[PDB]
Amino acid sequence: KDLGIDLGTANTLVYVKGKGIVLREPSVVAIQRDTKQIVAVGNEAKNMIGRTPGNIVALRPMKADYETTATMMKYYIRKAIKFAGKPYVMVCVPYGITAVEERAVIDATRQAGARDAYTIEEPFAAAIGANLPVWEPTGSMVVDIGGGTTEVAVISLGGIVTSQSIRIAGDEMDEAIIQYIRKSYNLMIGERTAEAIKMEIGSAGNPEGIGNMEIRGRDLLTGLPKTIEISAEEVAEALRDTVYAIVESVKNTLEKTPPELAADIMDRGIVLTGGGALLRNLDKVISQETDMPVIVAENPLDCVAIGTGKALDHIDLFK
Ligand SMILES: Nc1ncnc2c1ncn2[C@@H]1O[C@H](COP(=O)(O)OP(=O)(O)OP(=O)(O)O)[C@@H](O)[C@H]1O
Repeated sequence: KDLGIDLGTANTLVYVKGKGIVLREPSVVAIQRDTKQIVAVGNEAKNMIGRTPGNIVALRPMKADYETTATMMKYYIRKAIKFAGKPYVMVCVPYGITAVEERAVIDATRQAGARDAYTIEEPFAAAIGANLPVWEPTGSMVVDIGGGTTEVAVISLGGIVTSQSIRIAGDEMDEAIIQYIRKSYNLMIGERTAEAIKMEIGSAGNPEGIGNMEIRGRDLLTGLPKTIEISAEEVAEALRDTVYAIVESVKNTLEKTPPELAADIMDRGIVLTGGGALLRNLDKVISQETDMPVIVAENPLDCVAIGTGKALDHIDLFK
């Protein structure tokens, strides 16, 4: 029974042909500090972390190493198959991926127990998962904003016409908030607080009425913890350059798009997928700066994984 696997920078999802998303686990491993060997993956790692056995540290590999990939894929595949035979595995990969890296991904999935492994670029999977008409001779456009990358693509006739990837996404919005608070308040906050600010009062623009938030961090003069209040308006300033860079990759992908496909997209709209697509008003801001309709996909966190699974029905194209 064939599997689609989305090993995301923070979240891993496994799709099983005929069952849907059957596995939702963090992209994390636990490694024994001294032996440097992986001893748990995903939920087994997170729970081992909560048992606290010492001599063990958690890592986020997808934030790269062939054996880590193989070990993680072996866990997720074995965990997902609740067994009819060695599976055929569709592996979602970032659009940037090079040939040597793509073959390293296939070989490690084979090592993990796949009969054979195929890859699908993330924007293509997201477009399939967002129900864009990717097989028709008309233009479609998806912007997938994850934790590590923003991937923009124009799809037509079952393939990517043009596509761009930038390393400016969810994690970079967090960093922009950290850096803004550092410069403005001489206060250093951690990544957990930055993430919460982004989710609770973050916006791409027009932050009126979103509200304010009390946050805590380290005063950089005294080194002592300090509490301040930050506003939606400030957070939107903090995120301005990140948002501008996403807008610019959408524009730059359009400028590389043939004219008729560009016309189809202006008519049907751009679809935003991924967790970063939930930044408040990002759809409106991309719409305003490009003069195009922009909508956030239904089920934006699962589009990629569902698209990876639906690609199993078209295994011939990826073989
Ligand atoms: N409400 C929200 N507002 C803004 N960002 C959010 C929200 N919810 C989640 N995110 C962001 O979504 C990102 C993770 O999204 P997603 O699960 O699609 O990524 P991923 O698949 O793990 O990563 P990648 O696609 O880069 O491999 C994180 O940066 C997270 O902060």
